[PDB]
This record gives sequence, C-alpha cells and structure tokens, in this order.
Amino acid sequence: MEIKRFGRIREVIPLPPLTEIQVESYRRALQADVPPEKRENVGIQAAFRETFPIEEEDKGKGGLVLDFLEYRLGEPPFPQDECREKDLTYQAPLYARLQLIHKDTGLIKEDEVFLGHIPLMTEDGSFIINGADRVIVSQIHRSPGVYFTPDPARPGRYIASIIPLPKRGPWIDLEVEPNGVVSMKVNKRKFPLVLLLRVLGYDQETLARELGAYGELVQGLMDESVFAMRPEEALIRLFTLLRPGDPPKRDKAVAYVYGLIADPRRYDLGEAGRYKAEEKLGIRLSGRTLARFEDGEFKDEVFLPTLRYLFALTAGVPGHEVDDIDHLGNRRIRTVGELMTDQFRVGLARLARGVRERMLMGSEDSLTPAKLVNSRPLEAAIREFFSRSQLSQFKDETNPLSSLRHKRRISALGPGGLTRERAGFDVRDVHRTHYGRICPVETPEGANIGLITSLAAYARVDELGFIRTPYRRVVGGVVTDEVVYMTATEEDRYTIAQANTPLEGNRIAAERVVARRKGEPVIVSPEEVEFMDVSPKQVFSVNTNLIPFLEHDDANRALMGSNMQTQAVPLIRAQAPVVMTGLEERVVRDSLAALYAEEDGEVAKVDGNRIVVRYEDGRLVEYPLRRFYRSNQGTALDQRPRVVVGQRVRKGDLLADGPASENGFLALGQNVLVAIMPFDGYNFEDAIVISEELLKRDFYTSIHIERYEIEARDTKLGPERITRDIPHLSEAALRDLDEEGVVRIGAEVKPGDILVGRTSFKGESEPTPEERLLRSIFGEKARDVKDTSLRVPPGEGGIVVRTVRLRRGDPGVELKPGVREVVRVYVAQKRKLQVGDKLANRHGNKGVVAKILPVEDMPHLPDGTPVDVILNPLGVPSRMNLGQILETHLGLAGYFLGQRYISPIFDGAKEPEIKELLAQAFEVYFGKRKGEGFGVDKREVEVLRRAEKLGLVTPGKTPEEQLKELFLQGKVVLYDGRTGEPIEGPIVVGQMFIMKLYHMVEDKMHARSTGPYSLITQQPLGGKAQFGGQRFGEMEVWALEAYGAAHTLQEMLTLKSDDIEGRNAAYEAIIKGEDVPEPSVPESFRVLVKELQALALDVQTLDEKDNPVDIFEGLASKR
Amino acid sequence: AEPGIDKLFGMVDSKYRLTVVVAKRAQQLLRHGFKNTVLEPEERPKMQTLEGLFDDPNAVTWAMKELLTGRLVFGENLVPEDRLQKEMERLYPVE
DNA sequence: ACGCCAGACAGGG
RNA sequence: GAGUCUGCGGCGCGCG
DNA sequence: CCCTGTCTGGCGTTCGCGCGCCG
Ligand SMILES: Nc1ncnc2c1ncn2[C@@H]1O[C@H](COP(=O)(O)CP(=O)(O)OP(=O)(O)O)[C@@H](O)[C@H]1O
Repeated sequence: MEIKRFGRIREVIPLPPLTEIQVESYRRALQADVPPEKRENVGIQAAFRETFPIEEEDKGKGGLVLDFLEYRLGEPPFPQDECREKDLTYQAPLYARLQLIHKDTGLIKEDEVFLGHIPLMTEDGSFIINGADRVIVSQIHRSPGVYFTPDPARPGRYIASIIPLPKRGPWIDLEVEPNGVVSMKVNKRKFPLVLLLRVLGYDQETLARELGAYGELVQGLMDESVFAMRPEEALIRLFTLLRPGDPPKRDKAVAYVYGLIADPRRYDLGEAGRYKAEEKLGIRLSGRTLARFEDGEFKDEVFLPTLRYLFALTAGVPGHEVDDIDHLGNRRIRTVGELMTDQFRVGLARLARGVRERMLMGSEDSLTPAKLVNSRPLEAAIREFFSRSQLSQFKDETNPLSSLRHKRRISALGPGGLTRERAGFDVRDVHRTHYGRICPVETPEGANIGLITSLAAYARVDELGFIRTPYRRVVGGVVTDEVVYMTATEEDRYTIAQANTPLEGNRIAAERVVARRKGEPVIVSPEEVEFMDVSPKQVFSVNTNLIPFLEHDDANRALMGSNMQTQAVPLIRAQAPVVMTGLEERVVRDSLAALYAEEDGEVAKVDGNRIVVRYEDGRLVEYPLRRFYRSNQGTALDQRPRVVVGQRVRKGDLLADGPASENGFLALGQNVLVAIMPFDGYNFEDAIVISEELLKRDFYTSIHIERYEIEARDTKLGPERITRDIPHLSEAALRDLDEEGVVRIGAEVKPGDILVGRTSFKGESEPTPEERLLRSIFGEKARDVKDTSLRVPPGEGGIVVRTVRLRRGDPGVELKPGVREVVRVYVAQKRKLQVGDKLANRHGNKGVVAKILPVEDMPHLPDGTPVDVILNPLGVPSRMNLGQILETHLGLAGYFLGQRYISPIFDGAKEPEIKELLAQAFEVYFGKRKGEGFGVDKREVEVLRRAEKLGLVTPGKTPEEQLKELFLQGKVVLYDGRTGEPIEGPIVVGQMFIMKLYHMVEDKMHARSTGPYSLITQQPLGGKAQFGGQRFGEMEVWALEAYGAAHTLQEMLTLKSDDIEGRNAAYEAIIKGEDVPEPSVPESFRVLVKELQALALDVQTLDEKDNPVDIFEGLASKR
Repeated sequence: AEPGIDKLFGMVDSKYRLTVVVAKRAQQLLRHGFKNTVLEPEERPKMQTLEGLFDDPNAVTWAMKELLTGRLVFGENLVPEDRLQKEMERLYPVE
C-alpha cells in the first residue's frame, strides 16, 4: 500500500513529548537523579530548605539550629510488577542528612532518618499507588500579582486587588467610597489604605501630591488625619485592628510575614511575579515580594503602585487597565510536581510543628534522632494526597491514546482552595489564549464540563505554568524557521498571522493577509506581520488531531469524535484507519504501546515472550513482552512481535506492536467498506447495521481479562479454610477445581462454576435445632461448615488463565488483618462483535448494531464484493459533519487503488484532487471489467436512466463515460442482494474507518427478580451477583399516577420494594400461583415515622373517628 | 392492540372503572376455581404449545373476553358485599 | 457561586 | 424443614 | 410611632447507570 500526504505547510518543529509535562515536572520536582551539587534546587530540595533551618530561640532554653545537608533517595523497596501483583505502593525511600546545633559545645549529626516513602513515576508518565496505575492531572488558577478590576454592583469606579499565594498570607483590596470613607481589606474589615502607607513611611502630604497630582481620589486617603499624624504608632494601631486580643508590643514580628519570607512567594526572584508587575502595574520590586527586615523599617514598592493604578484605572487612559482573566497570560497551570511539593511542604510544617514541642521535651543534648523527628505526619500527608486527593483517578487506557489524553486534560477543580464547582461561567468558557495551550473540544460533555480540557498539540509548559504556544518569527516580509514559545501575555503585544498565508519561502505572498492582534481578527499588511502561527495542529489537542477532515465537521460533533477515541477497545486484529491525520505513529510511540529498537542491529531470538536483539555495538538485549496483562480497565495488553529471526533493524523500529497497533500505527477499530444508504429499519436515525462477514474474519473482536479475588478470613467461629471440599452436593462441579482448592489453569469456567473453594462456619454463635434433626436423619456426621465458595457471578466467565495464592508464610506481601490467605483467579474470554455493541467513526456518527445480516443478501457491488456496513443517510443532514462523507469518497479510491493517504487538518486533500484519484480508481474498477470480458448490465443501464433523469450524469454520453462521471461523484451502482435488482439511483460507498467502543458493565444488562435489601432503608439493592433493582423516580410515579394505574403504583411502593411482610408473602403467593395478599405498611413509612419520632415530633396514624390505628403491628406497645 | 378495547371502553361509564371490573373478575376467576366462566364450549380462550389455554394461562385475558360478551354484570352495588363470596364457594368446585 | 423568597431592623417624616 | 452476612459517605471519570 | 427601603438570612440547583478507590 502507498501513502500520499496532501497539505503542505512546513511543519517547523516536532510535537513535544506528549508526556513531557508529567515527566519533566516530576524530574525537576525531585532532582534526586543528580547529586545535591547540581544547581536545580526547586521542588523537594526547595521545600526542604524552606522549612529546614528551624530557629527556636528563647522560652526557657533554646538556640536550636537544625540544618539540611543533602537529600538522597535511591533504593526502591520492591519493583513495579511486584507492586501490582501484591497490593503495593511503588515508592522510593528518602533520607537526607541532618545535624542539630547547640548553644553549648556540641553538634550531633544523625545522618539518616527514613521519613516518608514518596511514589515514583513510570517511564511512560503514570504511577502505581496501590495495585492500580494512577495519574496526576494538572490544574489552573489565577497566578500571584496585583490587578484592578471594575466595581461589583455600582457602575461608578473600580477597586484594586493584591494577590499573595500561599493561602496563608493576606488578600488586599483598595476601594474608595468618598462620603467619608476609604477601604483597604486584609482579611475582611476595612481600615484605611493609608493607615498602612503611613506605617511604611508614606505621609499624607507627599503621598497625595505625587499619586494624586493627576487624580482626585487622593481626598479619601488624607481623610482620617487623626491616625495619620503618628508613624510607628500606626504599626501598633493596625495590630490592634486585627482581632484576638494580642500584646500591643511586637517590634516587627507580624510585619515580617507580609513582608519577606513565607506568605508572599519564593517564586524565583525576577520573572515569577515581577513579570506581572513591570508590564501590568508599578515599576520595581525590592526583594522577591514586598520584602525587608534590615532596619525594622519596611519598604513596599508594591502597596502604593496597586492603588496608583486604581487611581489610574478609575480616572483615564494611562493605558486601558481591564484585565481579561482568561487571557492565559494570567491564569496559571499547576503541574504534578507543584501539587506534590505543596503537600510535601504541608507535611513538613506538620512535622516541624511536633518537633518544636520536643525541643523542650528532650532532657539534655542527646535529642537529634528520635527526639526531633516523627515520620507520622509526613507519611499520612503525602499518602493522603496520592490516595484520597479528589484529583487522582483510573488511567483511561482504552488505547494508549486514551491515557495520554487523560494525562494532559486541564482542570480547575482541585485542592478545593482554588476553584469550587457551582462557581465559574467565566472560567468554563474557552478563553482566547487557550490557543495551543488547552483543547477547546477535549472538554467532556456532562455536568463536569469546561473545567476539564486536554492541552493542544505543540503546547508545552515552559518554566512556570504558562502554556506557551509555538509561534515563528517573521522579520519584515520574511518568515523564519525559528520559533518562540510565547507567554500568553507577550502574545498580545504582537501582530501574529495564520499559517494559511501564501508563502514562497521567507516571503509573504499577499498584501492583504490575515493576522490577529489581540483576540481580534485583523487584516494586516505583510510589513506589519511580526509573527506567524506554527501550524494548524497546535490549535487543537492530540486526541483531536486524530480526526481526518476535522475542517468539515461541526466543532460540537467533533468533540464526540475525540471522546469516542478515548473509549476505543483493543481489537485482536488492529487496523490503522484507511485515512489518517498524521499523529497515529506519534501516539503509539510517545505513548509506550509498541517496543522500539534502541540501536541498529540484527535479531537473534523471536519468541512469543521475548525478542533478543543483537546490536552492532557487540551487545545483545533480551526484550520481554508483556504477554497478557490486566489493564486497570480490564483490557488486554500484549506486545505482538512483528520482526522475524535474524533481521537488521533500523534505530527506532517497531520490534513488537503495542496493545492496539497494526504496524507502528495507532489502531482502534478497522477500515471497512461501507454503503451509505437506508435499509428497512435496521439502521435507524442513530442506529446502524453490520455484515456477518465481518465476524467471519475476526474483524471486530477484542480481549477482556478479569481479576476475581477471594480471601480466607479468620472468624472467631473458626478459620475459613481453602480446600477442594465443597460440603454439600457434587463432584461434577469439582473437576475444574483440580489442584486442592485452586482451579486448574486453562479451564473453561462458565457462569456459576467454582473458581475457588472456601469453608466458613454456619451460624453467628449457635448451631441450629431444626437443622440438627435434618443432619441426623440422613447422616448426623455432616461437616457443620457452610458452603461459602467464590462462584462465577451471573453474567459470564471464560477460561482460567492465571491463579495466585498467598498462604501462611508470606514472602514479602501485605496480608490484611483477619485475612488468613487470599486467592486471585484471572479469567479471560473472547468477545465477538454483536448486536448490543456500539461503534463510531472519528467524525461523530455514533451508533449501535441493530442487525447482523448474512452476506447472502446485503447490498453487493456489480462485482461480487459485498458491503460491510450500511450507514443511515438521515443521520448526517441535521448533524453537520460532511467530513465523513469525504472520508468515504477518498476511501473508495484507496480500495481499488490499493493505497492509504494522509489528509492534514485544514491543509489536506481537496475535492478536485479526490475526484482525480477516483478517476484512477475507475480504471482499476471498470478497466479490469472491460478486459475480463464483460460490459454493462440491464441493471447498470436502468439505474443510469433514472440517474440522468435525476441530474447526476450529462444526458447523451456513453454508459462507459457516464458511469465514470457517476463514480467521480463518489457513488456506484449496487444491487439489492436480496432480489438481485439494483438500487434505483447511485449510492456512494467507500472505505470508512470505524471503531468499537468500550463495553462497560453498563452494557452487560441487569434483570432482578428477588435479592438483597438495604440495612437501614428496606429498599432492594444488589452489587456482586444480585443485579439490584431499578429506580422508579417521582417522574415515573407521576406517569402511573396519570394513568389509573392504582395498584400498579401501590405494588411499586409496597410489594416490590419496601413492604417487608408484603414482599415475603408476595413471593410465596406467586410460588403457589395464588393471588398476592393485601399490602402491609411500607418499612419506609415506618422508618420515617420513627426518624420523625427521633425528633420531638410525634406522628400518629388515626381511625375513622380521630382515634389510633397501628402501623407498627405490635412492637410499639411496651414490654 | 387488545381485543375490542374500544367496545369495552364504551361498555363502561369511566375508563378506570373497566379496569377495576376486569381485574376483580380475573381475581374471582382464579380464587373460587378457574372454571368460574360463562362461555367455555365452542370458541373460547386458547394457547398453542398444545391447546392448553383452556385451563389456566392468563386470568384477565378471559375476564375481558367475557365482559366483551353481554353475560356479566358490573355495578356499584349489585349484590351485598359478604353474601356473594358465600354463594360463590357453594356453587363453584375446583379449590 | 447565583437566584429567589421572606424578613427583620433602621432611617426620614 | 436452608438463610446469614456483606456492599456506607464522599470523591474522580464515562453514557444518553 | 408609621411606611419605605436595604441589607440580611435561609434553600435549591435533572435523572438513572458503570467502574474504581478509600477509612
Ligand atoms: N445533561 C443531560 N441531562 C439529561 N439528559 C441528557 C443530557 N444530555 C443528554 N441527555 C438526554 O439524552 C438524549 C441525548 O440527546 P439526543 O439523542 O441528541 C436527543 P435529540 O433531541 O433527539 O437530538 P437529535 O435529534 O440530534 O437526535 C436527550 O434526549 C436527553 O434526553
């Protein structure tokens, strides 16, 4: 097969490592790979020095000085797979050097203290917390600076806002309400904006004349003259304004906290925050944030500039000071690292908390080791973040692509500190700057929306969470192959142009060519074109860039497309699309699906389990292949060798294919011939058909592995033993259970068979007087033990592939308490494409299989080749996605021209070029037909008649020439197959790429007769093997209520759900074929009544005449 | 749809009354013995694994088939509440 | 965060 | 002449 | 003491289902 790529825009740089944001972040986060000597001291090391120098001086005896030397972590407790087999947490051990000083002669250094086991990152980008691989999703929020936004309700004047992160650390606001007051709020209650200026050193005279020479708001600042006449005293007066009831005397203590070290930020001195300063407001910053502690007299080059631009924003045009939040030059993205470092520093504070208490507890000098350190805080802190933080979820690995996307989708919700869920219409929208930084489509449909959205193609987090987007430089009318990842703020300063601009190389080609100043479409001249976009891909995300003609599909319907991919299930037969975008390769490779060759060499051994290659450097490595592993979602992950024995391999060539790769190509679903016409009723508006022939060759088949597990608990009634002994009825059910207790490998287990046998005790504490007579009659000597064996739950099972058993003397496993021993039973099963399933193309047409028609009578082409699937036309008019109809046309060509193609995003193939390829396919189609010996059908001509009368073929031309014309249109004549008659009117057909969507347990249906019930409420509930009842909701109630469905409504509220005595009698009755008794009171009411009785209220039922009646049959009366 | 549902609907003063009648009829059909019917002979209710519906498939399916005929009588207070169940057990055998 | 309803208290004759 | 005990609150994501 | 107005205080905000995790 051949590959022709149409769109020509010089892709200047490759797409960044999709995983680059997670990998690198965690790299800089934990600099452990390089000695402490290496300078990058952010994250771990930074947080360490941030809280390591613990200074505790006087309250009794002090002069405590504990300081950090070097942090080193290195030998993993166990390995990856070992941590998945055994429920373990893959974490490296960390213990840095520590030495505590004394005010007396002596400094004891207790070198290591293994406090905290921190998780590690896998080579791909995911973790292993407990048994399952997890993902740390990034997040967004406002960065730290000072801005001036318009007043809430009053249309009047705007107010200032100083934002200092960490959380602890004031949040200032400057608002003037002139009838007599001004308002500057730290935690809440206003004082002046001047009471603070005066403390630092700004007098009413100098302040007013310099900040207010241009404005009049200065009259609210000189207002309260009475407090403004005393300097250093206003320092103590402000302290008074805070409210606990604290000592008036505290030299420069709390003025320090909102001064130099903690609350304000240790974000790199210079570009972290000072950036948002110099450009947006105020000119200088002395010391990272408003910081100083040299003379006791503080300096604030930030507090006057915020109100200076408030006075400036509210008066005129010093510039236009209205900040569009959403401009990405403002809201920052929190990488994994940052999120772990924060919790790490939260744990450090918790440790430093308790250590300070021990500086006083320790008798004398020997207090370095255990006297100062307790691993309790750190452990729980970190652990809590990776196991219970609302941000870590199941890696979506339907197909590696799925996981990669799940990893780059941008979120708002998080710590809880940043943004909550019922607040955000301005956040949710896709801002301008989200360009090449956040997908505008990856936003999942559903309640949680807009808050989550994967990043774009070339998008890459620079140094500080500013998704910079690539933009190439263009000096004069000359465009460069040079690129600048730019901050979202900086982007507005320039006039940038699109990539579609005609270019001769470095030369712009049209005088009036498109460019966008600042979120505004602008027709610029080649002379003003300062920068140009890098490529159409950057605009969107990875998951989206996999869409063929995304240009012809409606943004909303495309979303579904991108989402659908994330739900693609791995088929044994993986086939790349007949029409691709260009990133299928990049996907599987940046993802770790396929196994690539490191260096060039030759192949030595090609096993089904390993391919030992021999590199030409004189080295040979054994590459194991993950045979069959259990994905978190239960999909199969096998690496299928694709290289034969003894083969010279190129550097970076696939040796084995990933779970869903055909040949180094991403593959989820297969390319099938498809006729786009309506059948009886099978393909409904959204519903679609399928050819039995597709099942014949395993075209739509996938593998699913499940991990059933059971434990031998320790009851005070007697240990639960695991043995081949299943106490009560047959040997026929004990065959598969070959090994004493365990099930034999390679055994076909159907629903209801014994996977594992276990024996517990019959009652709670007492035997049974009735069961005692039954046992004795036929044979008293009966193993008193009850049958509590793991059985195949309804639904299905397959063949037992693997079994795991952990007995008494555990190797290095963590057996829970009470748990004597566990027994895992992996069962696999082949799933063949059936009616219930759902499939969908990359564009948006989604649909379920309605009927598996036999090849016998489905639509077939003049030549015996029959169609695979029949898609309903109606589903494409109302819905706007002609890209699909465009994919089927080029596909048609590829079928008879035996070749694949690559149509870029907006630059790809064009209608003329396709008609061309189609012209080439006609000869292969009809040319072979001419030579093979035959011409045109009565049928083929009949359809032409109706076709000329339609307006598809120029009347007066030969059938040979007409059919060509008609073929170019993308449609060919087809016979019914059931009658052999043709289909009056040409019907398009082609090679359309369709994928199979993941069959969740929501697919595998649920039908419940009788089963469990809830403890407190007496409503039906299931879970494991008993389905669980459906909800009847008031809306449905109303439905029956509308109807005269009295009893039907009663039944639902009584006999079927809550009437404890009712259901029981109900059942028996039906068993008997009797007429169901009359409903007793529903437990829900009873539980209501009492719940209400819990509260003062007394609710009593009454008779004809206001007199009692009893709901509680008789347990309410006392004694 | 169902046999002469409109014919049936016209036979009663209110929709929901027909429903109560059929139901109460199906109830007695089973309780006093399933042979408590008024039109079994020539053309009657039937199923096909054999023609066995003649004995006990669906109760109301009969009730409707009978009410469609002009044999039964439904009123607000036709026969005294308790004396009916007594005479009914006295004349109808199956248990 | 918002929107809405209902409310209890304070200001201007 | 079989019936106990477990699955809760919350979080995340996905369907229509 | 009255009527009017203003901030204030309480509640609500689809529906059902999957899966997986956690104390
Ligand atoms: N947030 C939401 N809440 C409730 N129901 C939702 C929903 N999103 C989707 N649905 C439901 O599931 C259906 C999915 O939408 P569609 O199938 O597009 C219906 P439609 O109105 O027929 O559009 P269509 O004509 O394009 O098919 C809707 O009828 C709606 O009932």
